Amino acid sequence: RKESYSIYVYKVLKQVHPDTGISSKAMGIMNSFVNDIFERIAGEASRLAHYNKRSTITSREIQTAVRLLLPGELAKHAVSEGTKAVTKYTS
Amino acid sequence: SRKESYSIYVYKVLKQVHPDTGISSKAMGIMNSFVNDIFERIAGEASRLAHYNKRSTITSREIQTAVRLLLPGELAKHAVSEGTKAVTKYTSA
Amino acid sequence: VSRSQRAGLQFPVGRIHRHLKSRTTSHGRVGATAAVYSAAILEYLTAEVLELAGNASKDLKVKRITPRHLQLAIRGDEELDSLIKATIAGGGVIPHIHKSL
Amino acid sequence: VSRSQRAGLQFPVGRIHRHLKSRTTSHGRVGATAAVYSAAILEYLTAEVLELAGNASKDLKVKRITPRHLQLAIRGDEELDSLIKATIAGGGVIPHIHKSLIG
Amino acid sequence: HRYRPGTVALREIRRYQKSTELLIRKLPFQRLVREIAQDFKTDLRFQSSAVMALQEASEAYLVGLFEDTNLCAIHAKRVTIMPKDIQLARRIRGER
Amino acid sequence: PHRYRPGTVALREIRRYQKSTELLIRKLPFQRLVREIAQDFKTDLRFQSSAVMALQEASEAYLVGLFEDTNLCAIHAKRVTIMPKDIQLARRIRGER
Amino acid sequence: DNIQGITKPAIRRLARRGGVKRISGLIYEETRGVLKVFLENVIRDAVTYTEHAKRKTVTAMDVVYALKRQGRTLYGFG
Amino acid sequence: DNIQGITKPAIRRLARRGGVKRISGLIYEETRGVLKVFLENVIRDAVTYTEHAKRKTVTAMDVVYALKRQGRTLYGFGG
DNA sequence: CCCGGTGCCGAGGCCGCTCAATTGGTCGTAGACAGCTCTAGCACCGCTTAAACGCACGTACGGAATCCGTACGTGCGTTTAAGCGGTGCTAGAGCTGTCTACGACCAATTGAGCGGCCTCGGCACCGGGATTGTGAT
DNA sequence: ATCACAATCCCGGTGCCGAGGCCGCTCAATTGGTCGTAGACAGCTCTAGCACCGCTTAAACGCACGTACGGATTCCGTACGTGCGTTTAAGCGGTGCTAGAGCTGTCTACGACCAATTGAGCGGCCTCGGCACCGGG
Repeated sequence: RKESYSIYVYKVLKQVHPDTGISSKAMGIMNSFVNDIFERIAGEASRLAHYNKRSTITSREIQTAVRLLLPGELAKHAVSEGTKAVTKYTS
Repeated sequence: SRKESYSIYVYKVLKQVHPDTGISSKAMGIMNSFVNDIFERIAGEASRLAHYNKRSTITSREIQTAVRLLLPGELAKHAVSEGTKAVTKYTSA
Repeated sequence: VSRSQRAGLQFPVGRIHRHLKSRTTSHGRVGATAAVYSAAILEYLTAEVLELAGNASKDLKVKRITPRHLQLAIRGDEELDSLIKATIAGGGVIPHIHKSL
Repeated sequence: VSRSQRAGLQFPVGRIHRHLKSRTTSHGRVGATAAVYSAAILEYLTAEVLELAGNASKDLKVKRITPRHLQLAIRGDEELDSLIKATIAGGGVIPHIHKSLIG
Repeated sequence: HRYRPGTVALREIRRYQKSTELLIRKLPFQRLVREIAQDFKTDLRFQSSAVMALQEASEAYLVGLFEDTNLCAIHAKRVTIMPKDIQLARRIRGER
Repeated sequence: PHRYRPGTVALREIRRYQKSTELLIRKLPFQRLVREIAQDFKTDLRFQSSAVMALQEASEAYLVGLFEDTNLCAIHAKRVTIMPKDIQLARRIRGER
Repeated sequence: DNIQGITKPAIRRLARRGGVKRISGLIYEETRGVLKVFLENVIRDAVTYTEHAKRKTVTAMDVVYALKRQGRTLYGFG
Repeated sequence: DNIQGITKPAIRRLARRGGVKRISGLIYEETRGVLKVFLENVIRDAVTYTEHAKRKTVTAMDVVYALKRQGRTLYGFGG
């Protein structure tokens, strides 16, 4: 069995565009793309945890990793979406 | 508030190659940072190389391939030679 | 209810949490909201790329997003251009003929 | 009886091993012969840069390696220049003036 | 009936800046990669996807290098690119 | 009035500054600039002196490398005087925005 | 030699894609040398990755890993 | 003003260390803009690293880590 | 470049199996925290040489202009080997099982590496002849 | 060519901080022994990579021809470079003060794990609808 992000991309696409499908090569492109962003965020979070000597990885490590990686308005809006998700999840 | 550093071993190596030539504290800081950076690079490559092959153990094979991946040609040859010598000496005892 | 459903995200919060455990810490803990934040970030970035690519495809009058459309959308937006410095297989080049020519 | 003495090095096998286990992923294991290789590698690289900087210092007839000698040794060899791409603090530059400027 | 320099050049620029196809014959490139890897380790095999990936990467690399070289040449108030422009681009990029 | 020829004193300065390794900016103005830059990101900050010292080392090394690239770009166009356009070409070739 | 397999029209086509109007006759040998060096680097890294896994077939993933190592990450091939 | 404090002779000395023999009259403002951009880029990460530790003092290590992030690793202030 | 014709393979929805995401009770443990101490960041003055700033001035330099010679682009006819297809064949990439051989955990313990204290010797700051590129003759 | 002349190199004394040595001691490398689990060794099968044949036919290739373009030459105009009288803002140095880093001793909230369930997620498959090459204006 080979794991993939093929779902959660078809769903996001069918929600942003209720009428546009995606091919099989573009699916590989976006699998690799999501994998790369996840790798970068995970690495930065691990490095922050090692820097500040906190054994656990909290939401704050993710927040600072997003702020360091993503530039400008992208970072701001991504941080907003993450905080919205966390606030909804806690309740 | 103990702080650990690679300074003693750096000094031992320096006295090994240049017995009568010293080093400055600024150069000692430089070389502390150099050893730290090179070790971090090698360790990260070894970890990713173990991960790719679906392993969990970080063996000398992983370190050898990491050195072969982040060291230029003749540096790679000589470093791998030295590491192999050390490993076959260690396994002897 | 699924952790993704409670978090209100389409991405797998549980699977992302497992991946964070298996790829991101020496010997330690991953907070439960760490997975929620990571999944929200991934969802946002993917949604932005998908929206831009779909806009390009609609401008080109086609019902499938292809690597050419992905390349067009990625290079078009400044933030996405700076975030993604990769090569896209079958993506081509953006036309630009210099004035001096 | 120490591990590094058993491997015949100067860098510590034990501390390097302990620092390795702090970097491997969850459930990761560090072979006792990975620290040996890493210690040997670090010793070799430090020995190379030290020999280069020492020679650069004896060129100027001094007894103290400083940031200047480290930069002159790093940028004076192709391998170390390619491997080390850092900013040695207080090292200046390598003195070189082009030929399209000299009268 | 003929043409003059700069016409067919721009026509080809437009015709090749819009497509996505590969611009090297696949068999000669495959022979090249096999010969290059014939020294690292003898008796080696490859995969179709591996050689295709290598070709895609090389094409992207060379197109980017030619963009940089064109900038370097246009800097000197020129239209023709020469080895000095390529060497300048690769020296500034650090590729040498 | 010895009145050296225009150009023969610049080479001596080139030799003098490439032989020396100290810092080449007054410390107080660079400290003030760093404070003014970091003020807008977050108010009421405080700096370890080594923070500003490391920042100045980084800035000087970056500018020296950039000027070497600009000199190559200028010599390319059969010139002796570096120009803003050569700085722009250098910063464009190496990808720095 | 198979490095000559990069025919003159191929180099001219890459140059046209890049935006090059005129091309000196000495450009071709320079581009061949450039391509040979780049291929040598990537292929060495991918062969080391393959040899680590005790293998005799160089798949696409080895190439993608080698390309990512140099800073030239490639999407959509593994 | 606080950006003119990087004076014309200072930029001239930085240029001379790079091997520059003649300097145009517009080089100074361009180099000031370049330096301001670079300092903003690195300080934007130094302040973020400081904030993540709930601190008010920007230790040297925050700057060194921020520099290593941008690919300009600096030797001599950490380790 | 801009509308049709057409036969297609590519994308997508339905289907059954499987494996990992979700409760739920422990439970050991890491970081929020309040308090205290004390370093080092910040502020203010005073002199004191020194780098900056503005100005006069004459020379090298960037930039436009003119002019030939040539070497890249364009066209044509003729190879020439890349691309398809078809069939053979087998070499090892990938999945399964088994058995063991190193690496993790725990307890006691002992030496190695930090922190502080101290001293001479190397690097720096400079005075005085030696000699060396410069610029006008 | 030959040479005055500012500037650079070359040695020399000096005293002043910093490198290097030395103890004290606390922390952490090291020894020994369970048990357990990841990983090495042996089999199996069938996927997919290498090889050979023949067509054909789209791309490379070699020669002919002429024109646009990069390189050398010439001429000034001016914008950088040199030197100098003068000022302004850095550089120490000492005193005063304290915000905030840094350690500690509690403890209380979150996260890893296990038994069991079950529900979402991949491999098949069965098609029809976006599409790519036509062919022409």
